[PDB]
Amino acid sequence: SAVSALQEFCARTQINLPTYSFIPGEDGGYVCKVELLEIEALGNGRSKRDAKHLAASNILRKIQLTNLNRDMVKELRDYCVRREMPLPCIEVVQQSGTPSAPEFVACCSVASIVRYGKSDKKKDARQRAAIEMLALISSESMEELEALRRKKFTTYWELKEAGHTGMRLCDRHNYFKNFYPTLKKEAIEAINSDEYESSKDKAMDVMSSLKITPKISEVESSSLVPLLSVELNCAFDVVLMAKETDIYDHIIDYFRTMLI
Amino acid sequence: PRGYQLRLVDHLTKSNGIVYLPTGSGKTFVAILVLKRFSQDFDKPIESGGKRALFMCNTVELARQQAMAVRRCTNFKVGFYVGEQGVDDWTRGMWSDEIKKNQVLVGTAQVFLDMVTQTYVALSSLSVVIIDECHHGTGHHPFREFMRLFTIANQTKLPRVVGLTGVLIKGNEITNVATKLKELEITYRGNIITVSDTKELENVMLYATKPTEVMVSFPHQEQVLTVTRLISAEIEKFYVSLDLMNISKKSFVKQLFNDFLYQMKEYGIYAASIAIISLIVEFDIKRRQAETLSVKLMHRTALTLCEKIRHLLVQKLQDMTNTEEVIMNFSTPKVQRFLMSLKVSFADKDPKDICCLVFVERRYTCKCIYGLLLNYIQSTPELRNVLTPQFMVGSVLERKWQKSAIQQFRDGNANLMICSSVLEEGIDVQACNHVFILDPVKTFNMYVQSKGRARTTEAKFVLFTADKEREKTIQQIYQYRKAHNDIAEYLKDRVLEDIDPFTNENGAVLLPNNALAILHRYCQTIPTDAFGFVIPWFHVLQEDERDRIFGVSAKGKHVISINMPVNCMLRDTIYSDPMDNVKTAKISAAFKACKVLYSLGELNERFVPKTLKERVASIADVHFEHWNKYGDSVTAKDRTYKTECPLEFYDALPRVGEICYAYEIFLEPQFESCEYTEHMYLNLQTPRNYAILLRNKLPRLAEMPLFSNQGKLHVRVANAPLEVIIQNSEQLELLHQFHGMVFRDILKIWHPFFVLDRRSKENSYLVVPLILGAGEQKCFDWELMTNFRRLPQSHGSNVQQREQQPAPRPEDFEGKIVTQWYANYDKPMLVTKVHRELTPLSYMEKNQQDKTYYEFTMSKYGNRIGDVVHKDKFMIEVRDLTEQLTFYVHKVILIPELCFNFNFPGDLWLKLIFLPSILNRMYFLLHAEALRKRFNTYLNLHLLPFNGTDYMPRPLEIDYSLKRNVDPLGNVIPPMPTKSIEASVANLEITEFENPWQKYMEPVDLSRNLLSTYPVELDYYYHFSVGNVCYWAKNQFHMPTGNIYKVKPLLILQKTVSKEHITPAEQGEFLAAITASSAADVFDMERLEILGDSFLKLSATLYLASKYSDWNEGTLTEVKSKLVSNRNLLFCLIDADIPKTLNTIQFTPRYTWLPPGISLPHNVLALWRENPEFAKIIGPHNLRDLALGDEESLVKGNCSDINYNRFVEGCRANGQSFYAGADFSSEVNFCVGLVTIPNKVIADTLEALLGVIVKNYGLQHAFKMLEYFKICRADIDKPLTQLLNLELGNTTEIDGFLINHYYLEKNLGYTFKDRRYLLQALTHPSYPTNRITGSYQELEFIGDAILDFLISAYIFENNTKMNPGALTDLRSALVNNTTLACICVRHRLHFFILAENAKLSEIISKFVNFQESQGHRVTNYVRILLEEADVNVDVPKALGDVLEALIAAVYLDCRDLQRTWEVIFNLFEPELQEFTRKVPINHIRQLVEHKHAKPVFSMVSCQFTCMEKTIKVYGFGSNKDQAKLSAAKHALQQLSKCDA
RNA sequence: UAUACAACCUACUACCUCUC
RNA sequence: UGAGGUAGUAGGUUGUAUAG
RNA sequence: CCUCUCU
RNA sequence: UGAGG
Repeated sequence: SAVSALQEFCARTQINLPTYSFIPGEDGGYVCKVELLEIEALGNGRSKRDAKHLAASNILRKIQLTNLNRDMVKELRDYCVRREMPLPCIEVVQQSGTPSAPEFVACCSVASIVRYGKSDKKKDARQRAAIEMLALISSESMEELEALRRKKFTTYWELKEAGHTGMRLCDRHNYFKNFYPTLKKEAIEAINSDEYESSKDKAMDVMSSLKITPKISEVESSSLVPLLSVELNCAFDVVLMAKETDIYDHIIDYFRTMLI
Repeated sequence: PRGYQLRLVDHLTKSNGIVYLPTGSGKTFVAILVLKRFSQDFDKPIESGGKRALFMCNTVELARQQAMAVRRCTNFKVGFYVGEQGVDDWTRGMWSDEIKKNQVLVGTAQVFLDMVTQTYVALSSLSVVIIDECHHGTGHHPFREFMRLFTIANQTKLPRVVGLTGVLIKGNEITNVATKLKELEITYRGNIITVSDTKELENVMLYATKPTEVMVSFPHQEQVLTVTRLISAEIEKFYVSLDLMNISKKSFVKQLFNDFLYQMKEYGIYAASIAIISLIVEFDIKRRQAETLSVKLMHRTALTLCEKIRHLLVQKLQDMTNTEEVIMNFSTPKVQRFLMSLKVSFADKDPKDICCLVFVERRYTCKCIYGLLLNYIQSTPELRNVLTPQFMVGSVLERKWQKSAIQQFRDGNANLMICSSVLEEGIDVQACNHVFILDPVKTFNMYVQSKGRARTTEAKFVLFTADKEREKTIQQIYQYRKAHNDIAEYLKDRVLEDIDPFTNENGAVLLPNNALAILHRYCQTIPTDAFGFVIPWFHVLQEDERDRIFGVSAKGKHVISINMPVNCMLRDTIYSDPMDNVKTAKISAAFKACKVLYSLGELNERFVPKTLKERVASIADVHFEHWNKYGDSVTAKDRTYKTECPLEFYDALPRVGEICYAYEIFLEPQFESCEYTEHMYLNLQTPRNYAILLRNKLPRLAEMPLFSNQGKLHVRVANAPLEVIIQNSEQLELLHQFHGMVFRDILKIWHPFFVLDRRSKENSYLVVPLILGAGEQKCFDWELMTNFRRLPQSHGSNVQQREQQPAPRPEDFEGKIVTQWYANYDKPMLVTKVHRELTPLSYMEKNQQDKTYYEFTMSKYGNRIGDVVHKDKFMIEVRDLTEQLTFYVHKVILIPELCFNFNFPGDLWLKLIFLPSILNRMYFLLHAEALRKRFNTYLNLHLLPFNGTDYMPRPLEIDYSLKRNVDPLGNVIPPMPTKSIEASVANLEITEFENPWQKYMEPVDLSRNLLSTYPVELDYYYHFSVGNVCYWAKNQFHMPTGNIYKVKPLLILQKTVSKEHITPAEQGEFLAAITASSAADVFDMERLEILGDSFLKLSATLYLASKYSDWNEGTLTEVKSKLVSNRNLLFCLIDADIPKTLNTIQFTPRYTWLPPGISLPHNVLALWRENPEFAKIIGPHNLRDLALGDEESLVKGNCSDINYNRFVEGCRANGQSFYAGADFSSEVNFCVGLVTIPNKVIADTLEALLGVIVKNYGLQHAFKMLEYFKICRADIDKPLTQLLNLELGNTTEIDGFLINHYYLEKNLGYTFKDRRYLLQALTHPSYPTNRITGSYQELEFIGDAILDFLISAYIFENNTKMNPGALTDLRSALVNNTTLACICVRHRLHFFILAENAKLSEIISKFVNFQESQGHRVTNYVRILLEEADVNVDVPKALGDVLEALIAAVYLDCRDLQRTWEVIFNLFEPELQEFTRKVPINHIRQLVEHKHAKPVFSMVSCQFTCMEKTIKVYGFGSNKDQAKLSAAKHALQQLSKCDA
């Protein structure tokens, strides 16, 4: 291990043993300053062990002449809960090497997508797997709006308490149906009612009830009556296009059918 | 019999024809083989006997694919001419330049038609015309118009026409098949040639058996739902909104939506819900793949309509409630009847029994029906666990996943296949018990192809039809049947389909009929590859040909020529006797050819093909005669060898009044002076030394390196003897006594059975002290010798005796050796210095202050020693002398009174410690010069100035690469687990490795898993496809000119060509050649073994090729293996009398060394030699008990009568004892000069000795040595030395086979003066046309040897710093067939090979695609791939054999091993550089050194743990090692697949 | 799920002392 | 060679505190 | 007159 | 432009 090697090098050179200074550091990560005879070095990580094993690498490299400061497993689980993705399974699946300094390989499988993280400590390897998977999966007040619109956990410990499968591609159509019952019944009594003088007034009321702010824009077309694109601010990414007159009846119809 | 393919190719060669084979993948090969058969005149310019070939296609896509097929499978320049290049806009001049440059012209019918009409090219110039999809001829199609150009032409020089047609008649055109096929034959001027239905190829038209056709009619039941109407209205509103948007195109959007509407009309609401998901995926992919925002908007709105349609269909389904009831109730009557039919037909029947194919028309219907079927099956607890659905359509990933789906069906994992309509080509699936055509048939091809899959007579062919169309479909099916039967009748007659016996001189019979079988058996014996045996080719002589061979006789009779494989002895055509019947004419050709073979031999007395054993028995007396005298025969462990001392050491004991020679031994420390090494530096360089005194003179010896504990030193024996004459016997007695004193007392080598040996028989010489007594010469030290006959014993001292004697004097302890009576028992130590200042009372200098030393010595041992009597004397400073007696693997201030003083000089005590090691190196160095002098004399290089009497030996060199692990004190020595699950596996194809991703990184199929997929998986599928995770002007023979990953002359070849460069053989090299690895010394023989082994193989190859020129590679390889076998070299070296003088035991001077001048008692030793009866019984325990001493050990040489009787009784009693083992040979062998040497160390020595001659003298001189060792019996006519220049062994005729030989010669880096060698090198046994020369097999035997020696010479000289173990691994990797195959593909030499094997061509194409994917570099994936040697195969041996044959052909033409080296180096330089930086290792070594996989080896079966799966893979191989290697290779493939 | 501190146990590594 | 000590590494356990 | 193909 | 409808 890095520390072991620096430790052994001091013994062999018959010099002073290294002194390790750990401070609390920035964010959630401690910083480790290796003090060695006739040289000074620095290495910072999430945990004291992690910072020490980085400090060691940096000083060792200067003699011969990265660590995130958060719980990436937890962060990945929270991200999956937020995006409605099958929850990640991170499990150490292979231990190999000398019992003094072994090598652990751990798999992370979000649905069928697996990425492997390997390291010298069981926890570090799990964190490594989690980091690799998060980057691939990836490639904030919205979640407040989506919380009022529909019941959603938005974090793992909230979920762990209640005890998700994940929204399959086939079942994404139920997004509007899964809106809070109070919001739905109101948006329906608004649709069924014909008290409003104009269909534009009805469309705005049903969308306002569901807390959807419409994005009406100018679509370029070869037509006398303008063709407009009504974009919506929701996860489902509803986008409609119709002539000016029909634009407001189509909003009403889509909402009716989906809400049913 | 011959291939259906090769029988077609020959017919097309003789006559024009329309090749028809329904089953695919054969026409490409047939087209390629017909093209090469008409390629003889391709190279010549079009003005002078020039011809070019055409390949017309109906479509641009097919023309492109054929143009590339011809580029990949042939060595002829190809020109692709289609509309997209504006061919219409060309000139006569441009067209003439195009036909000059290119040789094959691939294009569409419209292009060439204009070309031949504008008279740009003429029909006479062309040689062959191949019409792909020739069924398109009918009408005014350009195919037909081109053939009409053939009606108005020369009519003498008309090109051959070949028509390849998958489908004979165009879609739904069955009015009059007979007339249409007759018109097609008239159009193409050739009869349709098809192949009869057989195991080799199935013809759908020529099969008789018909399945039980069932007409299942489904009711209209048109109850229209409103959900479909709402969806339709919504989709049409979208259509209106889309046409108006102004902008991954609008047409694509319309396409997908219309297809969904088809699925909803034809297959119902449930099927439609499964299919909208497919559209959702495709519109989502295209939205991401959209460059501009306008398009992204169009795809996003299409996707939102898809989500609305998904909802409306899903709510209709829920209104009723993936259950069976939901599916049946809400689906179309067609689908309902099909689902009901599926249940009745496959209800609880065994799964391995049902194989059925369901045919649909559209490609997306497959996906929507597969979903419906999988869900229905999961739902029905009867049809569950009975049927497994799977679909196919008749991008890298799409092709890979379809291939997997078809392989699932063939192996029976998937019972049902939903196939898209057949269209142009048939379906590659086994005969199905039930074929159910779900979608109404629309084509004749569809009906024939689908029906042809229900092969079994019991199979049910159900076709589902509408009630309204029932009457109409009956007629269409009935007309197709009538039509099919008519095609069958027409094609039935187009299907591709006395003698006196010889009596042997020894009574035997060769009936002619048996002769056809006898010739086939002979062909089996000839060296053959896996791809298959080559049978003889029969050809009925043409009537015109009959004229040249025979005159009047050839009238009214036929004649058959038999051409044997080009490997066989009979390379001459054997025309048969003119006979009336064609059948008898074959019985005559076979009989005649068999008789000619018998004359050449190749047949036993009973006319049975000659076996390898019989062939070797014949060569046994000529070569392996010396085997018989050792009770062994070439027809049908370890050995013990006596040890004989060098002749210089034999009978060397000095005598009285005879001149004696003393050779002074000088030790020079090659380390500097620092406190640790100060004593050694001064004491080694002291003028006083010691000398090897003997009667025989000693040769000049080399400086030898010994590694002391303080550093390294050089030991030199003086070249100039000191001549001294002994005056009397007392001086000789003193000499021998002092010699015995040194070994017994100073070195503790003495054993209780050792007696000084005064008989001068063996290893008899003495060691004598020297002083600079005389002014110049060093006189013998008689004083010292008289003083120390025996070393004094450490009596210690009495407390009072201590007080009395004046023991402490400063000068006495200046340099003597002292020991302490207390503590360390008999541990001798050297007084480096005596501190005058220090006194017992002095404060301990040691930083640990114990005040007076008097304190510590008393504290440690108060009882052991009295209080020091003298408190005021100098303190001795001592340095310990190490107790190690082998030296080649790389401060106590005590009190004087307390230490017993040996008065020995102490300058000599260290030097004498190194003496045992020096003597063992002098013993073997003396043997080395014996071998040096002996071999130079035979080579007659003794008189040369440097190799003569003036020769000065060179200091011995240390191999600094030998591991030489050391046990502590200088003796040389002779994790975490985890639990895993269990599984099994199937062999990985070469195709899998081509893909650059690991199995885990592969994205899931969104198509086959539509309902279980998550949006996360869809994102991964897209980014992986983007690659965010994992041509007509350039010839096929073009090298990429970049780093794949003036050649300096080889010195061996320079020494061979020129006498000046020869450097002397050195004593040092010969000591390495005799020193085995077991000797545990700084040098060994494992490197010279490499150069020597390579030379021996090169020389045995060249000798067997010259002596027996007309043999197959099989017999030559077998006889070469016997010549170079460990047994042959063992017997040759034993005959040479060298194995007695071999260094093969580790040097332990205390347990297993009998020192010079001393031996076992003459009485016991005589008993051992005189009586072999008692020899076995004598054991170490018995010998130790002798314990002779005093007179018997020194003055007398025989053990006393009492001792003798006791010994004899003890040993015979040992029979009745615990020690009845009698394996006492090893312990007592050193006592009687016997050494057991493994049979491998002997052959390694013979090769090493050849290596010393090859390195320093050259190939020519080395060849003479093989005659000395009796390996090669040189014939009187031909000298062994001239083996290199010995004969190892129509221009238009040869250049006909070699078309673009310019590019072969450019890529090889050599231009052939005579191309006969080039044609022989490229020819393959299967090739039937080359009758000028033989096959590669003959030249390959020579090339393998040449390449191995040249590569081995390079690695030997250049790569000095590699353990001899790696230099073997490097050599093995470089010469491997796989490494050669890769270089052959990289240099583009695969195209020029001449063979006619379909399998071979198939496997070569796969391997070239794999190598091109890899980057034309030797990776681990190629090494793990199965090869022909491992024993289907994916690495052909032909590719490497052709490269070896080309390397032999280069040498044969040039006759210069430096030019051959230059070519070999230019070819292998990338491999050489790469494998020097990273030497590859064995497959067993990789598997056992893998961190995570613990290999368990049993048809050896390896059980290994790979990422939580324990998989066992079985290795099948003829040999146990071959089966183990196969198992290791299969394992390594699985590890490479599922790695981390 | 991470983190910090203290204890126990197991496997191993470097060095030192004593002894042989 | 055996014994003992010092510093580290990796695994497991236990208890406390902290965040989530 | 339309589909596919071709130029 | 050729084939089919």
